[PDB]
Amino acid sequence: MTALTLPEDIRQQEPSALLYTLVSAYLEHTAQTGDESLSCLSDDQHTLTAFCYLDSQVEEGGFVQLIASGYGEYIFRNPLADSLRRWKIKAVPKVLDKAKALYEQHGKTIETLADGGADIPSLRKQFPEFEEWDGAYYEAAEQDLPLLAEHIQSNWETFAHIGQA
Amino acid sequence: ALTLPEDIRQQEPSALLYTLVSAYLEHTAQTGDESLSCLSDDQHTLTAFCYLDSQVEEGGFVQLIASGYGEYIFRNPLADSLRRWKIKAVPKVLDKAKALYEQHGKTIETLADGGADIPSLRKQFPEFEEWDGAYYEAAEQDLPLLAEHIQSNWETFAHIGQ
Repeated sequence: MTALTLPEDIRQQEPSALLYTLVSAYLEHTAQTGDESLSCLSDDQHTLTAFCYLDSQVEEGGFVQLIASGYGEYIFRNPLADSLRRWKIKAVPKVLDKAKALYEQHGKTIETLADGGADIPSLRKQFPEFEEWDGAYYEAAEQDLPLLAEHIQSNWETFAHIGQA
Repeated sequence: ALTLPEDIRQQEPSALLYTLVSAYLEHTAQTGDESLSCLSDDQHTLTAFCYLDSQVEEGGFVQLIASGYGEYIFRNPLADSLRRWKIKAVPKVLDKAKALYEQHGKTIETLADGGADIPSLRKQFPEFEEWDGAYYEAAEQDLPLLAEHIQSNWETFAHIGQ
């Protein structure tokens, strides 16, 4: 009956779990409806979704995985960093601007090599310039995921439903 | 893993593709598998073709680009995988559209980021109109070819891990 399938105890979850549970419920819903464009999500829900993809990819395999897998023109766009800054979340945006610059220099090569069968862990050693930024991301993330959680808890109706804000 | 209608294999070619990919995505949403690690290369080919088709049908190549799909769709694995399956018309459109993305994509994306609406951008970049129309013609033939390949290999496509 609701669009979103959320556990009873969702509001008690820690910041990373809360983000992933919400984004996962958004994506479950959009898969079920065929809404590939994510048209049912608000701008704020798109900010969460993008931050979650950022997080998952960098934690799994660095900015190099993010790039090689094809996320670069989704993540390295102003709406994500501008929306986080509006919520007074600044550290991850700073890291994104730094990483974007490296993406402009090396992204085409990373992607080309990936297309030809270079494995991502190997590419992460070939492009060690991103390591600094991977690490900066991990540092900025514990703080900024808690800020994000505070923002979500302050605006619960916006985030925990479709079509209410 | 996958929730499919009982009569899935009686669907017409676009509905089949969309229903399969939706089931993949429902599964991965439920498990948190955002990297789509559970999908085979062949299921990744279906998923990418689906996203190509949805974005182009909704709003042209310009929408595909504006929304951020360019480094997912304009990559060799999609086109190469299709050509292994003897599906050639969509790959040819992809390669032509990729060259236009390399020319115009940065501008389309920047303008979108600044608030330009996607229908307006599609008028601002009419270079893509030829290729939107070439994709609609290529996909009419190639989505049937894809459906015949999926029906020839059903268990590959209708399950995880097989």
